[PDB]
Amino acid sequence: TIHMHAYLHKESFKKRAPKAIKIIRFLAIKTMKTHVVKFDMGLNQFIWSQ
RNA sequence: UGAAACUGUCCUUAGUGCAGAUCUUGGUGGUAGUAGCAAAUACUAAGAAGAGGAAAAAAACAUCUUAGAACUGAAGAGGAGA
Repeated sequence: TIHMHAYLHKESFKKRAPKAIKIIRFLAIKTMKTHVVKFDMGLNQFIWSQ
């Protein structure tokens, strides 16, 4: 579970959802050690729901 | 180095000697990898094509399809004419 409010606190509004995708990609890199990270379609849609 | 013309002496002739003219024409520096590439709300994900996203995150990736999110808001960023 990613406490995204810690990363997107006081962030520019037009760069919240795009920066959410960047943060997740960094956590997958620091964990699975793989640079090739592919997002599911559902995960992208949830991030942009709001 | 260069590959087909040239030189010395005496007279004669002159469009005859350049550092300057904000000189003319052309070429080139420091400035300097500097000032900048900041109006028009905004893009993200998967796939295809392509030499062209690689990687010790090189954090960004043009085009097309689908999905999400959006803008012009109908005296329009629509459809048509002089």
